[PDB]
Amino acid sequence: MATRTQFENSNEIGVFSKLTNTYCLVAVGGSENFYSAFEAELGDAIPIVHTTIAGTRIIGRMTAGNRRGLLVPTQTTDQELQHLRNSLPDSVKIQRVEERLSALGNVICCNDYVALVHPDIDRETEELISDVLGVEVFRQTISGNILVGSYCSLSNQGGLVHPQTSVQDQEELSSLLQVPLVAGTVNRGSSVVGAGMVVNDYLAVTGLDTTAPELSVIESIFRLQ
Amino acid sequence: KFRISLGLPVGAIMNCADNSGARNLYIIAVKGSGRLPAASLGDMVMATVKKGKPELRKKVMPAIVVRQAKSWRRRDGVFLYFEDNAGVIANPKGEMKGSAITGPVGKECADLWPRVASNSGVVV
Amino acid sequence: GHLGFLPRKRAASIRARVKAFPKDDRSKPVALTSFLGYKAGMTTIVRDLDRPGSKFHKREVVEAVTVVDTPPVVVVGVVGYVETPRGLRSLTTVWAEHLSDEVKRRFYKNWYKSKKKAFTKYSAKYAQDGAGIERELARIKKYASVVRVLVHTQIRKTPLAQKKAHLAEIQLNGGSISEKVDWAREHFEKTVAVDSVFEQNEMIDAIAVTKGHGFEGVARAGQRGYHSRTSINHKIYRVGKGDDEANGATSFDRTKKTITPMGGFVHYGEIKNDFIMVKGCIPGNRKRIVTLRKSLYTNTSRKALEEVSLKWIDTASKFGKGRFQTPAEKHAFMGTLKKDL
Amino acid sequence: MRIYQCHFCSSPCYPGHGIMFVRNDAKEFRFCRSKCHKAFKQRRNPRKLKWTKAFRKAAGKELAVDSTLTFAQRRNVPVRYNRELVATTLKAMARIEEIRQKRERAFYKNRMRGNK
Amino acid sequence: MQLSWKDIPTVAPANDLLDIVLNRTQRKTPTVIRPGFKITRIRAFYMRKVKYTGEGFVEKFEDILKGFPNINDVHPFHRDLMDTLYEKNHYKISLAAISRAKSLVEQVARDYVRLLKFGQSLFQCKQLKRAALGRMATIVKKLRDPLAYLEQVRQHIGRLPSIDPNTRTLLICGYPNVGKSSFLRCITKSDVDVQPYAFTTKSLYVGHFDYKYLRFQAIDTPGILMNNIEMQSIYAIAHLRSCVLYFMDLSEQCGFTIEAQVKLFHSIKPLFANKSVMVVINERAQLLESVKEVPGVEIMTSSCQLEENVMEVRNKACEKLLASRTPFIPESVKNLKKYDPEDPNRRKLARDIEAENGGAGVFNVNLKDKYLLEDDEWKNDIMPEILDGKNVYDFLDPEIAAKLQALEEEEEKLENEGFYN
RNA sequence: GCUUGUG
RNA sequence: GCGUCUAAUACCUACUGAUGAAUGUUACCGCAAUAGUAAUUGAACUUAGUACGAGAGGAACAGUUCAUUCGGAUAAUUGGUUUUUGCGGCUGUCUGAUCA
RNA sequence: UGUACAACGGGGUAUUGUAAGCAGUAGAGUAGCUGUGUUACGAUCUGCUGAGAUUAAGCCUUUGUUGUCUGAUUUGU
Repeated sequence: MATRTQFENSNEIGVFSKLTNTYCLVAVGGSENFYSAFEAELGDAIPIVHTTIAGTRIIGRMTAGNRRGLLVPTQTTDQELQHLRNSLPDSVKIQRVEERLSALGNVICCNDYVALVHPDIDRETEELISDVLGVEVFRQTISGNILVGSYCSLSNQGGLVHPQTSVQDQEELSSLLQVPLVAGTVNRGSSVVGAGMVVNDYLAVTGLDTTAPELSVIESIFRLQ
Repeated sequence: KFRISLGLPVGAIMNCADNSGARNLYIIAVKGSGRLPAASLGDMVMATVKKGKPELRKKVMPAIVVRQAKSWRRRDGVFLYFEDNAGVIANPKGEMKGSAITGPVGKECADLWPRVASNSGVVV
Repeated sequence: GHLGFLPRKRAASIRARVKAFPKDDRSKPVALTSFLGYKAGMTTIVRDLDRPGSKFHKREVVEAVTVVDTPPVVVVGVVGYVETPRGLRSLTTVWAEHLSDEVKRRFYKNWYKSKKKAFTKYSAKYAQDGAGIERELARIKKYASVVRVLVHTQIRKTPLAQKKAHLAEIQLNGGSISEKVDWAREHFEKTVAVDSVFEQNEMIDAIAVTKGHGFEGVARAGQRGYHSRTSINHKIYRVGKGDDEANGATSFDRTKKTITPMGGFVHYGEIKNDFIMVKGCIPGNRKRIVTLRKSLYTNTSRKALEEVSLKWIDTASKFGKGRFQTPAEKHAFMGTLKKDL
Repeated sequence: MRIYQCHFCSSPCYPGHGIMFVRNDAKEFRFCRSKCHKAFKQRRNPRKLKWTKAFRKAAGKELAVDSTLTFAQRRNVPVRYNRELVATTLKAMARIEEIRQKRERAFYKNRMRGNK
Repeated sequence: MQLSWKDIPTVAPANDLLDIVLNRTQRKTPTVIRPGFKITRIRAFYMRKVKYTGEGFVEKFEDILKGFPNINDVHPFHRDLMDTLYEKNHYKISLAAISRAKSLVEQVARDYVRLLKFGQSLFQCKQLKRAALGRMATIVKKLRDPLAYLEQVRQHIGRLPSIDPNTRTLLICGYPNVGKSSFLRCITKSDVDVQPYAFTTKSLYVGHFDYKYLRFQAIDTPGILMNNIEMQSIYAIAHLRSCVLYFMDLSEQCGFTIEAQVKLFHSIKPLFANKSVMVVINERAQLLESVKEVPGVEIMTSSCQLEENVMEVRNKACEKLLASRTPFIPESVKNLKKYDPEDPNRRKLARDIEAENGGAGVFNVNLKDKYLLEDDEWKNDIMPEILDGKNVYDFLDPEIAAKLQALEEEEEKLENEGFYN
């Protein structure tokens, strides 16, 4: 399932697209080949929608969510929200979140059952995430970095944590999420795995620069095969 | 790269918007662009840290401007500006050296620099 | 400065005649090669930008456009041209015998003092048994290779303190010149609507005299402005109509507000007749006559083939820092005032 | 496209009009014609300026609170497109405009009673 | 780059360099002068011309020296490879000659600049300029042979394989073209002939392959019998941090007996026996088994007629070198067949649809009909989003039917009483 | 009816 | 032809401008011998991680999308700009006091 | 000598910002008559009052008031 792709000769796959177990989102860039790359590995099994946040191509890092629902920042226009709702099945919830910051994707790292957010995030934001997404919220940081969303990546089969994450932190995260976790790099030594790649319970997408050892590590940690 | 209102003068000092340990950047180069040269939001510029740890002093390194503070016409019509000039330091390949970026980050700059957007916590 | 546009002397007249006409073919139906209009201020436009490969594909783009009044134009005569080694030569001209008072005034510098004998004798001559006109038409058809139709703008329908109409020659872009003169026969004294020549998304070029300034100081003093200039690749966004409402409305805004800004245009009146909206600006100030033409060439580029998607048109008061779009909205937001009661 | 009430004057902010300010606190401040933006730059309190909507609402010159104000809330959760819903919303807005005008006229009449 | 030297600029032949320099100085420098010109003006003109010619010659010599690497300081393995391909002393002699010529040109130019300042007549200055130019030309021409030698060595160095002795690698060696050529032709993309004659290969052919996602490189020894080729093969076997895979033949291939191969192996054994040797063989076999007595060599019988087995040998060599709550997967995913890039029945991806319509260029894709709805007939909608200056999104919500009725009831509850008076 | 590249 | 850290940094005549007698008068329209002439460089998705290449690295055209420079234009939005000396406030301040 | 035009006025749109004056329970502070204890002076504040003013000398409209419409010279195949 592991596939190598690049959006307009760009290695940051996790920035131009957002993918989950129930839906996939990609930018509206002129190069449609990026959409075909996801279609080949997914087809019509799950909806693939062209969308943007405030017209930006960084929708991947501008939004966070899980299978239950998707969240968008305040910068998202009402037109974009209605387009997403029309193009997204009603089974998946949509809820706008208001905060001083805008980078929800970098601020919230979450999977289908647990969520990790900025310790100083909005008080009501944690409740909104717990309700809409139906996942636990933990005010914690990994690898001593505030931007857990981009640095780390989480799923149900596994999670590729920051390569610099300590052994004790990895063990604690695995015991909390009840899933295996291993520290490693992607995109030819890129420490920000979340921005460089996206992963779900049945598919993994990485940049073309991703070396074979990185692909093998991603396959092993997520137990694709 | 759509045109934006310039105005940053050569030699301008801007606040460092990353936790890499630096606090200001001395812009001395407008590399990446073709008369009085000037920088703009999202432009990669080589600069030297004036105030900060001695390690980063006296050595030129690439930097990306995240705030301009000068009124510019966004392609969506709405006029907007920042409170003060700010920038971030990164390698020529766009890999952010600073672990995290602080303060507002230009939407136009973040869009053209996916790596900066990933390390940018406050878009717009 | 650009040596190409030198010398920088003033334009010969307020109206800039068309230097060249678009290529001609003998297969397509007869149509007017150019149209006359008047510059009417400027306004902002916002719409979605459907453009493949663009960074702002399927995004919203805000840009400025100019508004040019284009009241229905009426034909008054036709001029035939024969080919000669010294260029085209005008062999004869014809008139419809029902020239309006405005065109008659164009032939006089002091209308009130004049006895108003503009076409009395010509009118009497036309009233014969067709011999004096049929012969001229046959002679024009037999020899003329290209036929130009004389038309003028209905100045009386424009909010301008000028009864003097503008008379300019308009060429025909095709029609097997026999059918050109046949069409001219069917259009004498008739009016041609803007929508019957131009259309939305069509690429046109404009020729007019830009704003003048007077004496100005190549490191030498001279005249600045007030020169004929041709601007090409001007896209027509909206084609206005003077016989229906919703002139400024769109499928998105769908409001019943007219394109005329609140309080009227600055230094200009109100647009009620047919008008044309084109992106960018035309080299001409307000209350200035301008002419439109189809770029003289076939524009197959995307900028031409792309279809506009007008979303909303700004109609706030250009007079000062206007904010309210319609009087009803201003009243609702501001509420009743001492002026009302 | 979006329209927002000016942070200072509360007047509508049509596209391509006014200016926006992004302070270090990272929130969007929409402004109307320059006058009020410059007034904001002076830290003037809109609740005390006689000529601004904020003071009038606070001072009770115009109806401070009304049922019609709750119908103009910007919905957060998106709603699936429905042409019938669109038409009904258009009709409701058309009726609400007249209702708001009548209520504002009544409030103005009840405020000018002191002239007797 | 220490592993490659293709960046070296092409050397200019004897006549080519002088002519190029003379043309360059003639074109750039001024050309028109008169006897009536001031003495200082003529001085400056001739001095500038001579100095520009000298700087051009110096730049050419410096570029030539910089491009060509110093054999001694490159690498012991590369140094020995060059010493096998050429003569180290001769190469150093050529480099020293180039450096001496450059220094002499610099000295002559400086002296003539210091000397031309005392000329009187225009012809005297012209003669001094000719003196400097002729001295430079003679110095350049004196290097006619070393220039050609540098050109020839440059033409060959740029095509040499760029191997890395430090990384793990395997070496294949044996008698000339015993079959190892086929082994290389099947273990890597490198294409080498296997013609029966002895020296089918005359260079260290190199190929790369990946084992366990670990990069590996293999080098094909041309052959071993002294000769330059044999010395190069010996140096490659010794200096390189790589195992050596000896090749033998149980059959009559190459027309050489097993005894000769055994004798050659014993003769060369001392300097590679400790490098984890392996022997590949393509009633005398009893004597051949004597090699097994060596602690560091192992033998496995095989043949080139079954070259499909090269994978096992490669794996053995690589191993020897190295040793030295349930998830939420929709049922649709687990039912749809995996996409086949070449199946005629494969679903048409959006890429094909875009290409047919015109691609990402002249044609723009449309999102209509892509978004789900209760009914697909009314998919064509404009979504006005604005009405009478009020955003529709501020009023677009369900249940508005009851809200409007309640508002109308409230309005009726006040119109009857005339509260609006 | 001067001038330009090879002591 | 165009530029020269970037792709690269080898006392009277002429002049631009503006009047003006003329031929039957005035006015409208049109042709053009003639003098000048302009656009400019780069990147960006394609085609590509394809051809090429053991590898390292990595083509090009058709098409499309952007920016620098130079020229002709516009105030539709923003800034500048105010003898509109327009408004409101304030400093010294007079018409006896308060407005003005 | 009629959709003719000029000067005012009205209306539309805009700039500034709540006016001269009136009345008050809101009232610094002083006096009287010892507890809004009471009443005069009276800084300010409240309602009239998004009120007042400006509005083309290069804004728009005009139905309202009102005035004007004839002074010399030149030009011919």
